[PDB]
Amino acid sequence: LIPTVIYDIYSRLLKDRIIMLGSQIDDNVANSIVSQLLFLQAQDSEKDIYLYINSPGGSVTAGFAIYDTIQHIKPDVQTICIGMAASMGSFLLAAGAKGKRFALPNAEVMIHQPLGGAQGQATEIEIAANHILKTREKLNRILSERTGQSIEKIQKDTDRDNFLTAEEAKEYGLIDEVMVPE
Amino acid sequence: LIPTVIAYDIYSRLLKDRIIMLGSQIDDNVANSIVSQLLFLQAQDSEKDIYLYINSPGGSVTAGFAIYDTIQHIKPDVQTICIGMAASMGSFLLAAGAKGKRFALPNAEVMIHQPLGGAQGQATEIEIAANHILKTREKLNRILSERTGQSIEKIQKDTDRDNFLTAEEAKEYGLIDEVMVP
Amino acid sequence: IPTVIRAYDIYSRLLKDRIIMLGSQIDDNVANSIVSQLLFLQAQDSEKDIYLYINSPGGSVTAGFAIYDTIQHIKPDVQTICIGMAASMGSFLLAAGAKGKRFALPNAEVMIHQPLGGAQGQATEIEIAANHILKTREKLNRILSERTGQSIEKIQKDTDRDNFLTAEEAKEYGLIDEVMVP
Amino acid sequence: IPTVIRAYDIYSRLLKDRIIMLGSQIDDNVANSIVSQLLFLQAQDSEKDIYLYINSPGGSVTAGFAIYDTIQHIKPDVQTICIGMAASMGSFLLAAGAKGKRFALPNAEVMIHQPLGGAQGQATEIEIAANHILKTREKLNRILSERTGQSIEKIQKDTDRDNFLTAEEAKEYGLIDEVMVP
Amino acid sequence: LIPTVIAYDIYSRLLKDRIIMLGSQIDDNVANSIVSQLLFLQAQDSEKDIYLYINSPGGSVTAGFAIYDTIQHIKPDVQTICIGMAASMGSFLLAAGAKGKRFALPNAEVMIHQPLGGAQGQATEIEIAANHILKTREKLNRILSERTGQSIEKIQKDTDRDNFLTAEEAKEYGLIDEVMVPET
Amino acid sequence: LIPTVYDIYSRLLKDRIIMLGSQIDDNVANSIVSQLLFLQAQDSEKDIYLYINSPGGSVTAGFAIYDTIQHIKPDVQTICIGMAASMGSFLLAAGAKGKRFALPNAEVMIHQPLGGAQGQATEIEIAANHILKTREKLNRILSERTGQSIEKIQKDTDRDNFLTAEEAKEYGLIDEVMVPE
Amino acid sequence: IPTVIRAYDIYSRLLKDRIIMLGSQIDDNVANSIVSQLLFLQAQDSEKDIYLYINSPGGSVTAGFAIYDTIQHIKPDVQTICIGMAASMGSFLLAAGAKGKRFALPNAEVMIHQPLGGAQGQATEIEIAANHILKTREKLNRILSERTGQSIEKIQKDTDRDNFLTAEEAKEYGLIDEVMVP
Amino acid sequence: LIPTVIYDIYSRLLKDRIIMLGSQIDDNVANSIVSQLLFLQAQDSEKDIYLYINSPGGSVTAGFAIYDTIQHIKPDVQTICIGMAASMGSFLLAAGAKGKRFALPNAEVMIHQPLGGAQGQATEIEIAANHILKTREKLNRILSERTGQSIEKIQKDTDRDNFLTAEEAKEYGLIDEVMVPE
Amino acid sequence: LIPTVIRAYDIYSRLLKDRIIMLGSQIDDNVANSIVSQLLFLQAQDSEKDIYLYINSPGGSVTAGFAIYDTIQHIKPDVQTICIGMAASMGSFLLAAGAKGKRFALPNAEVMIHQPLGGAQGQATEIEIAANHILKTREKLNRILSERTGQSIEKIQKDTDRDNFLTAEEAKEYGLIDEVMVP
Amino acid sequence: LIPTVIYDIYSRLLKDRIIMLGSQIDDNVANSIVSQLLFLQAQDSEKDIYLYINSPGGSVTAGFAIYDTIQHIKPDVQTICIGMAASMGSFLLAAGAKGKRFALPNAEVMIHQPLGGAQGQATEIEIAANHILKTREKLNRILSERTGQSIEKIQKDTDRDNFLTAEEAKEYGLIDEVMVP
Amino acid sequence: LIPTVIAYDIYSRLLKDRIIMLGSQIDDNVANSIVSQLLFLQAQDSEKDIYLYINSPGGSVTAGFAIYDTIQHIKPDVQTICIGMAASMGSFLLAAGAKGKRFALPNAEVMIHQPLGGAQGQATEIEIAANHILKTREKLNRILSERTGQSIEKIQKDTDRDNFLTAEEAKEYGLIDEVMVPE
Amino acid sequence: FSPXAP
Amino acid sequence: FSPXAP
Amino acid sequence: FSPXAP
Amino acid sequence: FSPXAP
Amino acid sequence: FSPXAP
Amino acid sequence: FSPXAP
Amino acid sequence: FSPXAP
Repeated sequence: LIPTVIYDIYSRLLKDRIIMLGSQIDDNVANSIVSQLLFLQAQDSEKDIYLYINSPGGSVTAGFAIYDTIQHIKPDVQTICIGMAASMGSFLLAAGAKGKRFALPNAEVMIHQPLGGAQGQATEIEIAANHILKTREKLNRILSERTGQSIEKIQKDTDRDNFLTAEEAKEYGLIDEVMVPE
Repeated sequence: LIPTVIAYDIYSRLLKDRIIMLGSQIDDNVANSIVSQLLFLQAQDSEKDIYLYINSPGGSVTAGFAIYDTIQHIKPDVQTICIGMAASMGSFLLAAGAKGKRFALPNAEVMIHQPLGGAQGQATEIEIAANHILKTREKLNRILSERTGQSIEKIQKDTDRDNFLTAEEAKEYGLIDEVMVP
Repeated sequence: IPTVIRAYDIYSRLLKDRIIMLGSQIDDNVANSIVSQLLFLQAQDSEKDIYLYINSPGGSVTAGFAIYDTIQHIKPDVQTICIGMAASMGSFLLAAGAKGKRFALPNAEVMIHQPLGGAQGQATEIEIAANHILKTREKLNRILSERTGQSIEKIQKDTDRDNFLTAEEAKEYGLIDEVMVP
Repeated sequence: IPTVIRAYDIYSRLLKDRIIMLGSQIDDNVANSIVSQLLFLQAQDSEKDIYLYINSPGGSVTAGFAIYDTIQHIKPDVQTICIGMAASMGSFLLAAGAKGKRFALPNAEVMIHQPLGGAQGQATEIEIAANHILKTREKLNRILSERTGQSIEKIQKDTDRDNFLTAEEAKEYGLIDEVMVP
Repeated sequence: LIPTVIAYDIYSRLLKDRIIMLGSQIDDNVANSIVSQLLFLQAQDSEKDIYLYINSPGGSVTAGFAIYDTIQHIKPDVQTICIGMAASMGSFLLAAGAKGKRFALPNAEVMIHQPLGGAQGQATEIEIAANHILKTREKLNRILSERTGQSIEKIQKDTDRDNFLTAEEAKEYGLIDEVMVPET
Repeated sequence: LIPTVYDIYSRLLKDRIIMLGSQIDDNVANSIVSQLLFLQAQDSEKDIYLYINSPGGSVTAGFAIYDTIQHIKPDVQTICIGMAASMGSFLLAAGAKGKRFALPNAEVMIHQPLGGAQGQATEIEIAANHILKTREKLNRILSERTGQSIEKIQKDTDRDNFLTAEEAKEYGLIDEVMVPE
Repeated sequence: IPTVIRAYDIYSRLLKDRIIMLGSQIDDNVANSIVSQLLFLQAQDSEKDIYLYINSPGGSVTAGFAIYDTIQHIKPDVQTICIGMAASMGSFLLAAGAKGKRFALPNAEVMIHQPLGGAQGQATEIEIAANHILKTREKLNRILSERTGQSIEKIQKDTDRDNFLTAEEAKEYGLIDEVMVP
Repeated sequence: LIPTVIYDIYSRLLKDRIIMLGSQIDDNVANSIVSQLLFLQAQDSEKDIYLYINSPGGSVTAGFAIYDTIQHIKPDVQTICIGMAASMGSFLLAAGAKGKRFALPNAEVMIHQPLGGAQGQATEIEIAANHILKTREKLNRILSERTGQSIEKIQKDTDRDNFLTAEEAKEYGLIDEVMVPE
Repeated sequence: LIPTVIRAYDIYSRLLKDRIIMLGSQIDDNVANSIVSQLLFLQAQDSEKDIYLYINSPGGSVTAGFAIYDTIQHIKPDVQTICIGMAASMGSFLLAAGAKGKRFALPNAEVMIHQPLGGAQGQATEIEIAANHILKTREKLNRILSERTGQSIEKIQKDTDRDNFLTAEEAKEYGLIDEVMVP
Repeated sequence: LIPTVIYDIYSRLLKDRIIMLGSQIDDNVANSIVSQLLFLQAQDSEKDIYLYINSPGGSVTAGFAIYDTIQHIKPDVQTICIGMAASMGSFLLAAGAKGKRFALPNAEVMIHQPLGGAQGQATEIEIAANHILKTREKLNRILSERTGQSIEKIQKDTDRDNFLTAEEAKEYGLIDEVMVP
Repeated sequence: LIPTVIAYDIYSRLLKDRIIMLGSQIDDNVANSIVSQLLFLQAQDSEKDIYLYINSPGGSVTAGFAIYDTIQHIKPDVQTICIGMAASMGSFLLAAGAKGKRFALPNAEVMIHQPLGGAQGQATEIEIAANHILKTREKLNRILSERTGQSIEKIQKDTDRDNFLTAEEAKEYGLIDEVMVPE
Repeated sequence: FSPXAP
Repeated sequence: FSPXAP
Repeated sequence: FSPXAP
Repeated sequence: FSPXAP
Repeated sequence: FSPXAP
Repeated sequence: FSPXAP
Repeated sequence: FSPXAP
């Protein structure tokens, strides 16, 4: 059971402008997150939003629904990685307001190339291949803009699963600070 | 869990501001819900714009046409905004928004292609099914020609196989009016 | 299913304005709900029109007849509006609306055909099942003749195989009275 | 299941007007609900009629007898109305309504047949099971004889195989008193 | 859906008038609910009758005994009414009602038989399981003898195989006191 | 294993004995038909012996065997051991008149044909008409082979009807109960 | 399969006397065997008749045409004898025997009908499949017209649905030349 | 693998008039055993046959095919139970020539009533019950004749599974001697 | 059962004695291995006499197909191809691969040509490699089919974009076979 | 049902700053626990929180979401093992405020090395192996800091499943006290 | 069915002329058969060439090494001929033929890549499995370096992902000596 | 369904 | 859908 | 099975 | 099946 | 998403 | 298939 | 997680 406070705990956090991305990214999750971001902007267009990320990633298009909504709205969206931000999860971590992207000290960040599939006629396979290669170019370009790393370096570093510590994620430019405890 | 705001679930809270979220495959259930929302919103206020947010891989053509025909029937303008992806019948509905008020976010994907189906049985039965899906395709292409300004011949060629467009390309094609920039 | 605010799910909110949504396969559960809605609406007001929106591939003939007989029994006129598709028992119910008040939206599809079924066991059991479904077909055809003005002989020929009609063709056939233009 | 507005699901709203809906297969759960509803309605008012609407393919004979015996036990008259189909134990319950107050809608189907079962194991066990279902059939036939005015011998012959009746034939047979005409 | 009356679900509304519905197979969940209802009703009023309606094919013997022992323990009389069917442990509970206050409706079926079970493994394990179910049967038969007035020997013979009784036969047997006839 | 002496069935076929010891399907019919044709070619005058222990099966497969029996010159004796049910009992009755036998504890069962139909009303109608015609054909031939009326065969096959060997003889399905020396 | 004694399985022993047994569904394996047998028999003796016994529910049309074309190609006459049933492509092969030498046993069944198939995918793919099976049907009907003496129009009508013929009816139709009487 | 001698081992035993029944009794096994018995009689109508039985039983009708063949042929058939003869297996053991029915000392014999099943209409269950009860009467009568026990005693002793030692089987009259080792 | 003829031969082995090979199934590695072995055996027996390859096949593995193709072109004897029933996909490619002047179809035989089929799942880079591979395979098939038919590469590309069903007569007009074998 | 008090029972405990970790550790559970910890700190940054642990462990990254949140917030988090704390469960038990880590007397604590898996190319297996070995080094280092045991001893003692009594867990430095009745 | 020639199955008839057909996945059964065939042929004649035809997607590395080591051990030269496809361990065996006597037919495909495997359990178990497959890859690369003349560093780079070669490219790489062209 | 049921 | 339904 | 079959 | 086939 | 949708 | 194949 | 988020 999800506990109640007197709100379910997540709804209580949303009241303080905290959004929890604590699962695989699919269309349902993206629709909820997008709706939450729009709601929070409508309530107050100036106050920061906080996006907590513990996610192994998921759908790239679902991820881009969230990404584009973050960049569109007026409030700054802070990102905090707890546990793990992998694949599209690490992309969203990097998408937070500059200066306000964080990871907790033992959090894991993983970057890699997009995954997919293609079945059928040669021509169909060609179309699918061209599509996923364009998708990868788009991700790499944006990640270049967000991190300061070259497109060529992003390409090389995502060829296989690449696991980073919080400190390495900071050095890479995916986050701004490791959030150390008082 | 879908969060609650104060008591509305987040989607119901958006519906209060005339926002409908189409964030899944299009089937009869989804179309029935969307149609009902459109009719409700028109009854509440026959003059104010409705906003249809689209993140959808498409689905049933007849379910899609239930939504399409309801959009064209009602008095209010329906704005369409593609977030993430609008594919197949999803891209058809994106193009169906009020002229001047069809948008895509910058990293959103739009995909157009011909309808898919199936036929089993006697030769005569296969003939009937083939004639039906070919008529369905002619109908889709005709409307898409009207909504985009492209010729029927060009729509036919461009939907022969899966055709992926960027937001900017979708604008150039006439599927949307503007890329919604931050 | 969204909520509107009294707190109503969207379908219940439409039912308050005498709108019934048939947006699925017709089975006993669906028929029981629709029948209950029709009886409730008649009890609330025996004179005001009811609106039955149909997007349905059909289903159980007996479930369909529960709805049909309830429509004919109650005092209020029941308008029928086809959105998307009315096939098989769905098209039968479309044709069952009050004369002058049967509509289809312009891109809606109507399909008519003979009833489907099945039988396994002894020759005598197969005979009983065959006689039953042939009587069922005669009953459907007779009523459809009365509702459309077409002869029984023509209905028999035109339902021998799947017969897909446009809204305009359904009007010419006598299944509906008007194409609802925007 | 829609809500009407006190906030009632549609079936609960009908129960307020002493209407019980038997719209499914008859099993122990359904019987327990119907029995409870009958007892509740009698306690509320021991003199006013109850209305049992039947659209059912039948089911458990013992569950059916729970309902049957409760109908005969309580003081109020229970009217029966067949919509769609009353088959097997469903048609038995239709016939169990207060004399003069058993109805079918004009296109409703009524079906009568012998009970179905099974038995596996030793010869002696099969004998016990056979004797049990033959006694069950005698009990059903006797009561149906009393309720219809048909002889036991005629019921036996007419239920040997599936026997489908029109509403008008069900009236002629004595299963109902009237066809409810529009 | 279970209908609502006004806000009670229909079963909760019946429980307010001290009616408990046993309308399913008897398992631990069902027994826990019935036992809880019996305890609640006794706490509300230790003197007024409780009514247990039974339509059940039976089930777990131990779950059945949880209900049985609770019925005998509490101060209020528990009337039993069989509607539809009381089989196996269901018929045992029917017979367990307060003497003079066990009923069946006229077309209700009652079935009695020996307990069922299963055992797999070593000879010694099968022996233990066999001894256990034979002791369980002796316990059921003894209590049924006390509740019906029939001898243990007769109960043993009459439950060797499935034995289906009419309401009237159940009364003659001593499983119930009366067939509840309609006024009409 | 099937023992060797020839496999045992092939050894029996050398003495003009055919064993129908299974469900009747197209494969079994093809084998039996081939055996009958082979035996006729070897000797057009000597009797053939068809032993039947079968729960029946395909009616069309059964008719392949039936028509082959009636076509060839040699008499085909039928002997029911164990059980001849459905199309199996039809084939038992199809043996040369005077030369249809059952062993004393053998069971014979007669019933109406079984089948299926799925689809449009019109398709179900066609399937129903077909199986009813098939039943008329079976009943007619069984009338000719037994001496019973078509009306009686119809009534007696409405449900599964189990006969003793002696009852099968009285019915006209066999000529003699084969008693032991 | 019994053995006869050189040791032959019974089918091989029949093949020695130029008898081929088609006693199953027609698939590629069966057709390859039958074709091989026909070629072997022609090579053995180019003048003596071959006998093709048919008890078959039909099967693959292309496999069937492998057999058909081989029959017409080789020098020896191929007699066809229907035992049990010749349905679909089975009845086509029965009709393909040498004129004057097509037989059925008296209780054999012959069934004719239109070809069956399937198609899944894009509209264009369904169109191609439909055109293919319609051409296949025209080809079958034309040849059946030539082999029976019936008009193409009559063959089309008579194969629209499953059409069961007695041996005598098959002779009257022109599918066989004689009923083989004992 | 079954070993070979210079015959497979079973064929070598058949040469000395030994038949092995070492499995469940079904139609295949019965057909083989019957064929072996007929072959052995044809080879020599006077010399004893030996039927070794290790079988849990099986089909009653298959069992009667064997039984009736044993009684029909001229040679005496000795029966020897090794391991187990249960159900129809013990029936066949008892069917051997009087004075020539044996069990090895540790062999088990089990007798019980026949098993079966029935599903469907009351009338169908009745027919199945009557059939298996008649089958049991037939088995009991013959077992009475073969053992010297009364029908009433056989009925009581087969009501449930009844396991006998070799010595008990002899006392019962199922066998004539326990075959003790030299 | 496959029948026996009487030396005791199964029917296919009896045909192989007269230099006939039956390709009557889907093309996989096992089938290719058998056909290749048969072709090599027949060449060794007689390097000058024609071989006859009967084709009734829906196609299958392209690489298995090329094992057969390259063996046909390598050996000295002419390999006649005869389509009975159907030659589809790699089956129609092998039909076209027979000795020029000695490619046949029976009159009701079906020939189908289309582009190669396949699949890839995993990383973008893996999908790219698979796509490049199947597109190269298609170029190779099209080039050879151009050489064998006389049709341009551009026309082959267009005509194989989707399933393209040909009659025997159409296959002859296309250049996939030389003659329709008429009775 | 989860019973109600007049709150569901867990929500009623959360009102008194008690969090129940009574299941496998996955992302959902971690998200809930993290949210509860943040809520409780916001309500009162000074009062102790109590984390009750009965868990066979689960995801290491989910576990670290909880761990890092515990160390980040201002309030002390007491840990109490009831029943069992295994694997990442025992790691969280050890992560409680020093002096305020408890186990009930019959509670079981189990420590072992992390589990995982890898399929594909040699290079992919290498990457997966390096990742899980780094994860183990990280766990061992922190457990060394929290217990006072050397890294070398932790490595040896977690090579296989190592079951501890409450008293042994105290001696090891995983908890501070056995909670006696 | 595998045809018979007259009494030999076709593969046995080829084995009489010292031809071994590797036309499937490489597993322990296939390796045991091929090894046995090689030993038999050496015993019959220690001087005459053996011919190994390869159409294989690869398989077990250890099964592959059973074949490889047997080839190198025996006295006769083993010629290798790729028909259709030689992938993974299949391409390794192609390269293992006697120098100067490794062939591919013109449309044959050769594919090289790194070994595949799996590991589940404790960190230490995964470490052992990883070390094992990395050692296996070093061993394969070293031998392939010796057989092709390419450096170990180049083999490592070129096998990182699936790498498909034409027959001509396989020759340029040093996996084969000649493309066997048709007369 | 009134009149008369209700 | 008004007018006219509602 | 003779007399008489064979 | 002769006469006439064979 | 405003302005302008709302 | 001869002539001419064989 | 405040300061500074919230």
